[PDB]
Amino acid sequence: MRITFNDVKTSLGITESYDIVNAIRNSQGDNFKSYVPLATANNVAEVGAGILINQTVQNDFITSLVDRIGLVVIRQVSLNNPLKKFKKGQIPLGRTIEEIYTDITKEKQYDAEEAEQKVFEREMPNVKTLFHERNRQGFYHQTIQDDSLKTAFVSWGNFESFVSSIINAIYNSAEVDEYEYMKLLVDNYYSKGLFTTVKIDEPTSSTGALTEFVKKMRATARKLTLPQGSRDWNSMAVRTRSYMEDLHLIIDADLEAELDVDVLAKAFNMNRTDFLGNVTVIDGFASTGLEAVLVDKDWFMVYDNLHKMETVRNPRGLYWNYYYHVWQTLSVSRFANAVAFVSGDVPAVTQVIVSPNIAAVKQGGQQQFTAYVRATNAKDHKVVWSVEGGSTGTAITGDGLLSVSGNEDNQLTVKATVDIGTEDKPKLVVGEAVVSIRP
Amino acid sequence: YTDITKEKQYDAEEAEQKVFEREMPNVKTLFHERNRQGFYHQTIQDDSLK
Amino acid sequence: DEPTSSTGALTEFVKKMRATARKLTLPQGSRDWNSMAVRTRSYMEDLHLIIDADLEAELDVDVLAKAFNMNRTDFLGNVTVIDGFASTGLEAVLVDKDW
Amino acid sequence: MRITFNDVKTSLGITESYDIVNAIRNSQGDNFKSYVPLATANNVAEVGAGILINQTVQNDFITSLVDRIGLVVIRQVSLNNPLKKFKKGQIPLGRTIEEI
Repeated sequence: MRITFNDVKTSLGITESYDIVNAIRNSQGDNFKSYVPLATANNVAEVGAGILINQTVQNDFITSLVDRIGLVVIRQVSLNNPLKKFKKGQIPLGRTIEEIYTDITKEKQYDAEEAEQKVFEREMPNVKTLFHERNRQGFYHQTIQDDSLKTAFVSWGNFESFVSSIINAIYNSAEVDEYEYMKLLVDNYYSKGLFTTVKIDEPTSSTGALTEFVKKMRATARKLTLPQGSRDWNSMAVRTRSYMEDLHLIIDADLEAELDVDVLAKAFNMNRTDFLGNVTVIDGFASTGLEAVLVDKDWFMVYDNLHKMETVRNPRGLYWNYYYHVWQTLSVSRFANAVAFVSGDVPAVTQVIVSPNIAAVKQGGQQQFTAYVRATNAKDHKVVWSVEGGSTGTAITGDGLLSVSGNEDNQLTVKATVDIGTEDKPKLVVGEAVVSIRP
Repeated sequence: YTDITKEKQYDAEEAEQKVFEREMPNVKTLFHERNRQGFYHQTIQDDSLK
Repeated sequence: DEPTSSTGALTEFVKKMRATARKLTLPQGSRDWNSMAVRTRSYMEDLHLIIDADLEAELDVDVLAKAFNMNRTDFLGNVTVIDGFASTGLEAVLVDKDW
Repeated sequence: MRITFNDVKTSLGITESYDIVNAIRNSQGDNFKSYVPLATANNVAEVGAGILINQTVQNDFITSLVDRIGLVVIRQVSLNNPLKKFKKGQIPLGRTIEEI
């Protein structure tokens, strides 16, 4: 079989901003006057950018002879992912990971007249759980047809180098895809509205506020590690604590350069104006608003289940097949602190969290729910509660107390909604919880 | 130059009839050619320069 | 905007060059800086920057003789000084040694 | 200055006689019977007499690599005139010979 091409131009997919040969020819004392004395300028400009598809060229002196190629160079590259340090061990058996967290309780006023009748009363501890599963199962497939590949080389060294490059491409692809999956984790988390958003663009004073972003980042990092804890920085609304040595700040190259040229080059004793967490620089995020993300070491929940490679030879077709199987689980923990720095515009409310998300009540019982809205601004918004159970008799008050009718058997859905849009154009942010009924 | 490839998803049922299926690797090439040929010329009249 | 219009523009150009060099030298690689659209990465030792003389003379006087810890606001790669290019808008070119 | 050629066919200056490929295909027990079992007969028939004009060819497996040439042979010949014993000597001076 012969594969041949005809009528191929040197300027195949080139869009010209301007014609350099015409500019040189038509220059009159312009910046192109330096190239006027050059004699073989058109020939250099015609083929100086390289050729995509080559064709046989006859020799200049003798038209019968053809021109040969005198050099062959093989280009090699090796890639790694910089986020591999956030991975955990392996899971050889099982599929699901369970994570449990016990929160804090409230203080009760001291009383003896009341205590004399409720000694054996019980108070349910507050505890939440979430689950992680294996979700990545892929393989990389390539083929090597060495007998058909022999004709493209005249040197065994070049042939072997090309085969080795083909082999290395598989591992390069695996590393690149792993990095992209890890970045997709953060982008998905931001897209689902589970971060706490801090604006780093609006300043508090028009007096040369070129340090507003670094001041905000420093303050946020400082208040992330207050000893008494807080429940404003995690998507499960649990009072937790962070440590300074376990905080990782993933930022952008342009942000790093901006900080370095703006504050570090002009600050005396720059230790008072640097970042606080462990800094890792990447090539930006996918979402519009993200500029930097500050997370905890326990935020990542990435494990690898399988890594293997297997080959098979086709003797009728005279070739080799390589398969590289990778199985992994990629997830994040909602119990860990995570904040995202935004330099654009954001909605008034990002999410609403109902603290009891799973409940089981009897036909005459009651359940109390609490709601936490994540408002970017300082404006306070009210929640409204509803129940989509269906039976008549079950009702929820405005505070968040749900009572269940004595005759009812179906799964109840408790919703708390907040309105942030205008009239006739409503926009709603909803938190939800599920209630089962004991018989 | 040899580039990177794409990833497929695991499917044991579909793997029954394409164990010997082929997948072409991705490579690219370019070519460079001779393009500059010039000369410089100078004359000297030693007898008349004396 | 313009390398020599003002010191703010010069500092913005410095920031842009430093960010571009950092993006070029990243372990995961990229396919946004080569004309064949292939995943590849460069090295800081192999990166070369070509600058005119006026830009250097403005930089070292304006943003280097008044800056404490001046290594945080200087160029990153290897710097070569020439008399300038012929294109209308071309100011600086950052290339790899194998270019 | 780059001399190139386009759309050159392997059958350039060939005045074919009877289309051997069609003869083999329509061979109903004639002398061309022994060529029926041959599998890659068309591939050798199309280029078995050489090619006058060489054009770049991409290999079948990877369509980006180019097929090279692996052998160069230079032909030489020495010719002489057989009627050299019939020549006389040399005439360094003069122009004319007289015979009586």
